[PDB]
Amino acid sequence: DPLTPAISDRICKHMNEDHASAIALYAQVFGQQTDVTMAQMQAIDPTGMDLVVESEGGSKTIRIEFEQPLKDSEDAHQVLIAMAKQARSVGKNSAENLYFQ
Amino acid sequence: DPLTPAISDRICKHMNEDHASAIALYAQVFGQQTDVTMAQMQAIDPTGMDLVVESEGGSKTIRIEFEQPLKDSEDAHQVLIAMAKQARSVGKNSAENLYFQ
Amino acid sequence: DPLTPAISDRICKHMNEDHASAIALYAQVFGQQTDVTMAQMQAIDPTGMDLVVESEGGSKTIRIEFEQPLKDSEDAHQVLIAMAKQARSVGKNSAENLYFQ
Amino acid sequence: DPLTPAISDRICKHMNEDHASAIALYAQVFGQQTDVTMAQMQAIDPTGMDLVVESEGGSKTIRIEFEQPLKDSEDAHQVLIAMAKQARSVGKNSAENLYFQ
Ligand SMILES: [Zn+2]
Ligand SMILES: [Zn+2]
Ligand SMILES: [Zn+2]
Ligand SMILES: [Zn+2]
Repeated sequence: DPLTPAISDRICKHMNEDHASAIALYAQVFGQQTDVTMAQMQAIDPTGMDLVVESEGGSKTIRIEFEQPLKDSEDAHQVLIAMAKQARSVGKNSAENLYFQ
Repeated sequence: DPLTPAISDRICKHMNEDHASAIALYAQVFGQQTDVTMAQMQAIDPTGMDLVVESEGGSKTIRIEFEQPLKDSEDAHQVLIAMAKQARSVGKNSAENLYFQ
Repeated sequence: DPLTPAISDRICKHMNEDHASAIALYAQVFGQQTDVTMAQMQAIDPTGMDLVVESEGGSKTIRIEFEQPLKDSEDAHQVLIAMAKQARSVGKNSAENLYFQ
Repeated sequence: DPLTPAISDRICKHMNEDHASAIALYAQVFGQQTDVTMAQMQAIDPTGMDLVVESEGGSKTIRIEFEQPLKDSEDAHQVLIAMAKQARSVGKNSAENLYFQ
């Protein structure tokens, strides 16, 4: 059930390998990062995730706190996939809301 | 001043008697050990240290490898103290790097 | 002793967090990639290491085979640190031995 | 058909009879198990499959979570075969671009 640091290590590796676009998208939307070229997960725990975010001339580490705490490892992948969808939707709505002085 | 079995014993005794919180921190942070009941140094050598950890009634030996070989015995205490500061400081974000879903 | 998949993951995670510039360097010199923005270790085993390299173009996986197989897991770090030195020291002699046609 | 425990029983049974080398391959690659004697599927459900893995020493149960939940309208025999291919394929990407120190 609970999220051992070894399962965090495995979740992060899986997401870095097979969902690098979802992580850039987390960093862009929840991370409010701009000209994000790439992003990797470094840790996940029940309250949030550590992302390393590369811009066109440097890198930083950000934290994204979850609205809901992560109960069980067995859910983490379905929740991260749902956050990637939610992030798609919120990025779409924001990009639409451009006004000019 | 090469590190010997004798010196190792004494370093371990000192850290166990006087720096018990530091060893738990090592096990928790570097060793990724969760719900840890006891942690003690068993041995130290130039390249690393061996820890015995009780998590759930059961015990294992974990090894933490140093980023750098210890030059000599006289460096051990100052490296272990610094390593306890280093461990207290993993996770920590600039603040400007904290966001929310 | 034996380099396990679990230890591979730990070495790669360490190298990606503490030595990212070293891995970019491996991709550059050992991996003859010239355009390299960044690079992550994906796996390490006794005979070599697997890298994801990002060029402006995009991403690719490469493998670098060690000259001598890793004797064990505890040798990995000192071998990687030495390879980073090997790698930084390729543009050497030529520096003082410039001649003109 | 949707995955009832009676359906799991027949899928596992066939895999365990006709595809034991695939089940061992799941456990070695996906499951990161080494020195595996053999391995059996004990159960499969929309989100993953439970394997029993035996090593020289003893046995252990692992779970492998599917990228996509199974939709029943998609077969599983064919899906597990795809997973068998994808497992042999892991590493092959990187080992195609082999370099030497
Ligand atoms: Zn002291
Ligand atoms: Zn290091
Ligand atoms: Zn079949
Ligand atoms: Zn996935």
